[PDB]
Amino acid sequence: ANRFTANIKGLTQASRNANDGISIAQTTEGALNEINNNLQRVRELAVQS
Amino acid sequence: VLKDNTAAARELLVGDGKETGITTKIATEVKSYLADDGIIDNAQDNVNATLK
Repeated sequence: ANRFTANIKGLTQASRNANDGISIAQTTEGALNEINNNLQRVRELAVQS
Repeated sequence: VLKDNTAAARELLVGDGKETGITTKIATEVKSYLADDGIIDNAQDNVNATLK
């Protein structure tokens, strides 16, 4: 029972760790969305040029 | 002006009709704007890509 309890708590913590990873990945993705939109505007300007 | 200097004013508005005439130039640049792959269509394509 001691061993099982330790594993249970560890896995529980790992759950929120994975959630944190999700959060950071999403934020990075949003930033990259902004970068991509700006680069699309650059493409517009190049097509003009 | 029409009564008196009609030919003169014609030379201004139209002129040769090839590289002269206010209407001539206006037609040239409006055609450039409206031409395929023109500025308008380029902007619209950009917007469509953003929608995608």
